Amino acid sequence: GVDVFEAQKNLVGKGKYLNTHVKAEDVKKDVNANIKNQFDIAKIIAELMGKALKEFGNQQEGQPLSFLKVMDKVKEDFEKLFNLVRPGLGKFVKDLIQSSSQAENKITVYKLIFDNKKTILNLLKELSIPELNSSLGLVDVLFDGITDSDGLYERLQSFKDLIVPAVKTNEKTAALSPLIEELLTQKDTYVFDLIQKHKGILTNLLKNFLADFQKSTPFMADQVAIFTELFDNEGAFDLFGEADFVDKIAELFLTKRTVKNGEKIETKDSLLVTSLKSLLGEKVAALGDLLDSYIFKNELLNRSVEVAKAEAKDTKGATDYKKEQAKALKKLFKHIGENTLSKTNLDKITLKEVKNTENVELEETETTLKVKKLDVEYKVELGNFEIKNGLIKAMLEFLPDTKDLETTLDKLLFKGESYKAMKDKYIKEGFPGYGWAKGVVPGAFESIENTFKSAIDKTKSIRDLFGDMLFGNDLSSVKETDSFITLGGSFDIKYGGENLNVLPAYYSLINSEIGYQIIGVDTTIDATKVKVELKNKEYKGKSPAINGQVKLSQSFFNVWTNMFDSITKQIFQ
Amino acid sequence: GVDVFEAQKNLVGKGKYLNTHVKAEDVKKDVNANIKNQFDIAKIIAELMGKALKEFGNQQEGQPLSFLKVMDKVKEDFEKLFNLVRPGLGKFVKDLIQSSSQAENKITVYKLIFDNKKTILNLLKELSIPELNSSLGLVDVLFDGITDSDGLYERLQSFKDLIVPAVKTNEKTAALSPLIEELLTQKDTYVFDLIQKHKGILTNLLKNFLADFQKSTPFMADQVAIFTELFDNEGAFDLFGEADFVDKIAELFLTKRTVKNGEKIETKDSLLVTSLKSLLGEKVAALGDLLDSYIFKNELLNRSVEVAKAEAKDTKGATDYKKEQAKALKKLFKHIGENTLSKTNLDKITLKEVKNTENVELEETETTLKVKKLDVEYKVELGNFEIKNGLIKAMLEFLPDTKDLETTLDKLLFKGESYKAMKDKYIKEGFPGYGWAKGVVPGAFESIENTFKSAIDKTKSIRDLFGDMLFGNDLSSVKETDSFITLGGSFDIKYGGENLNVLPAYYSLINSEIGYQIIGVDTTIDATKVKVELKNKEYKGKSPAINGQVKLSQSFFNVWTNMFDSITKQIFQ
Repeated sequence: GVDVFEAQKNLVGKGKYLNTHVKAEDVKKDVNANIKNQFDIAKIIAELMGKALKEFGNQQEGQPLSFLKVMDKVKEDFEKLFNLVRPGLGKFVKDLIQSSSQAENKITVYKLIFDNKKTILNLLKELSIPELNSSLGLVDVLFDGITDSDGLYERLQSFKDLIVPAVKTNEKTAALSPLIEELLTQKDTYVFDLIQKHKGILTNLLKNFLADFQKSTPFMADQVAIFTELFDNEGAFDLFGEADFVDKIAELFLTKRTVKNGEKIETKDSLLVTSLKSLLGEKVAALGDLLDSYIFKNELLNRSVEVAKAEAKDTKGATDYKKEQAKALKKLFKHIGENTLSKTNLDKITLKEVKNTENVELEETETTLKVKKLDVEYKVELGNFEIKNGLIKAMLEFLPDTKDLETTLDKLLFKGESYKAMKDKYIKEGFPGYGWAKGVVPGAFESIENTFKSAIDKTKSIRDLFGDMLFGNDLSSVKETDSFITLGGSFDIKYGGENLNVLPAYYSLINSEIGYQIIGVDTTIDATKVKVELKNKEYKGKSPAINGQVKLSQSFFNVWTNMFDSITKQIFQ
Repeated sequence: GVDVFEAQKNLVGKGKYLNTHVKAEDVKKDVNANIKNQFDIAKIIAELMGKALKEFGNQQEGQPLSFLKVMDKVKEDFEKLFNLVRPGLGKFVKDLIQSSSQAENKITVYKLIFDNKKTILNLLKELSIPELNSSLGLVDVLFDGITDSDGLYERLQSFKDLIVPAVKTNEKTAALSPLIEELLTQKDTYVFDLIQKHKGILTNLLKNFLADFQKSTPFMADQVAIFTELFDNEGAFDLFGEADFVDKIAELFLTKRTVKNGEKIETKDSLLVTSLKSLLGEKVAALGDLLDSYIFKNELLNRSVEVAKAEAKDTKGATDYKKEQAKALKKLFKHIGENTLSKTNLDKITLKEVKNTENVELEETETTLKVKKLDVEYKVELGNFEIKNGLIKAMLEFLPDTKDLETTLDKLLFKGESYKAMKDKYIKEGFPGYGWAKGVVPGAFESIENTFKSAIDKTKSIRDLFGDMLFGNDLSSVKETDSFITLGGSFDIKYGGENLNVLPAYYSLINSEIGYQIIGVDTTIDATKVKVELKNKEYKGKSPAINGQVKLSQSFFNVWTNMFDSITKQIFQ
């Protein structure tokens, strides 16, 4: 055949395939449907985590709820999602997430495969590896003369005597040999049961794929790093089985790791802490110690495995941080599910067409196909997307509630590396103009510290300080139903261009299904005309943590408000 | 004759004049008497200001007491002083200070001159000007055949017909012509009456002499500068007449000057302020503003002439600062007279001989005369020279008692030239490590100033602050009878040398009286073994001016104590 560019010699032209098979009305409708489907899949994704998250959060303590038992409660949504990402991929995913022991209605792997065979063929042809096509040449021969999944199972059992030696002899699939084994051994195979049962091999391939992606995608290196750290444990595949997702995600992502056997590497911390260390590498330094005392040393984010049964050995209520952290995660899931990403809250985000009338004329001249003038604009109206108090109040509750705020703030402000140097320099000499007054100095940098220390309320923790910084008013006096951040207005999408080339777009492997791509589309996301307003822009607190004549919680809140306005002016629109 | 060095050819030698007229016992006794007489004249000077100062201070308000009416009350002391500075100069000064209208027993100029004619001859021969000897050639002829002052007056009247044309024709004495005029016109001439009556001419010669001394003595330029500024006014000679010294010294030394007539130069300030400006030129800069608000702008040191009758025009009690300042000066004189430089307090300073036994052998060999081995040592035992509270408490009372201490200290500390620059720099950017927290800065350098300002007691003035800095305890609770500084121990004087040349020493002019001088005497003043102790080395105050958690009056007091110890370790012994 013709690889990628000898194809674009007999496929486009004056009256050749692409030009005569792509119409101006077709181009216009597909361009509009591109934005429409992107918005629709974004909305379905947002509601999906917000329909499953509500079930996660509302689950009672001590009652396990797996990652897949909740998948059924949103199964249709997945279908919708995946019937909008790719036409025809609606039954496959809805069947896939029902192919597990935790699903309400089990369906076998053979039922999963025979029904949506064409969709599986497209997905396999979309894989980046060429060699898979060698295994794809017998799929049509495999599915010939088959009317039900039972016949497919029988024919695969007949062909096993040739399939399994080829799999074993291939070094790439040599480790895979057990998998396909029971794919021909039991008629009641389930994809997710296999995934949770073949933990080691699947983790090995996942680690290799993630390492390859890291070597290929340095820009998202943090996400691949956290994924690899997650999948370094075989038990990380217990999510796709009979487990508790609201607990497994806590013991995988918010729990210290000891994945080694030499002497001890238990100091590996948690996944979230390592991700914060990577993402806050050197952006902030002085407050990093704060992160060391409140973010890197909290049992709700760093559960400190094997240390709970070290000094107590009696299981106190506070000692067991595996359920308090699970409760905090469940509360966060509750709020993100039914208060932020709910159907009602997501309903006030409307993608309205603006012009959608101009005809996208196509000009053909020899081996070319260009769009005369593409100009479509869609207004995404954010309505009033009330991010209520609780999306960030739950994250505040993740922070420890230890009342020891004086010592931590003293260490952060005064017992630092820069303030101490200035202290010493002013003690030995200094105070310009005065000079001879050196005994005054250890009476000057002592009340300067003393008033700051005495301002800090003895009964307020870092939760209260962060509530003053963000909410303004005190946490106990801040209503969870109020909106912390409200998104209003609308932002424009301005797909545009002149003389834009239209060229054939193929799948990853050899396939008879082809699309077309318009290259060089100026996709201007004019994010202006949106207002990300802090509803609590004034300090309403009555018992500030650092109140007094040296009120810093109010100053910190004003700093937060100003920095939020700056972020919404530069990072946003 | 032989000028200075051809004289030291026939005056010293083997058996020549100086060698055969100066004995080893004579050298020893004169060397011992040098230290003894220096100590004695120092003690008599100290008691003199301390016997006259007591009379100055104890004088009631509104009763004038001239500089010379008190001179009589100590007249004998002057004689003692001046009979120890130079033998025979005992009757002359005691007669001189009685030759005024303010003296209790008036004596004429002729009585002053004929009696101690020889002493006047020595003093005139001690004047630096050579030409005076031309007028000294007729003194012996003038005093021939005279038995009383009446005969001297008659002979000067006879010789006036030749004396006064010579005085008039001489340009140097041309301005002097009126003076000698009444020196032959009235038989009841008084030296100090003439001095106070011939103000202009005497001020002119004094100004010329002081300018010459300034051109000759740059090291004591400040003293000559204040003297010239003092004598720039003719009325400055009103001290030697019918006036009030405790008031005249206040209106000459602690009063603004307006000595000009062009438009106005009243901003010339006082003599003490100008002397402080010269002596505190650039040693202290930041606290100079303090001196601007409390030392340069106080009516007790800068009386602000012609401004009292400018805005009030009703003579309020506080407005008339000419008697409040006079009262403060009288209180200081009272304390220095009968508490610090009293006879009882000065009695505990003993000059004791240590060895005073070694013979000062003299070796003569050709034109030389050397001391074989001079070694005398005298111990000055300071006893307990209690400088009581009041030598410095009165000077504290000279400072204004305005309760406005907050504004002045705020200007000195915060509203300065260096703190404001740091303020601006930290406001625009800064706070290293933080960076993004710029709104916190106008909440940081606001309590830093606020606590310092709030510490300052509203009812305490600079007098109280200086009392805390120096005395420790509050001024109202500090007893004036207690000793601020006590001098104890003793210091040694170690006149020494080997092979020290002894050569003739002559007067300023041609004279028949000659002394001898030993050159190169190592006069080691070993000031060690003395203890200048602050009796109040601990803060006993109960109402400090800057009390609180930012106690600065206590810190200032500790700084003062440490700096006093440093001064007594380096400036002292």
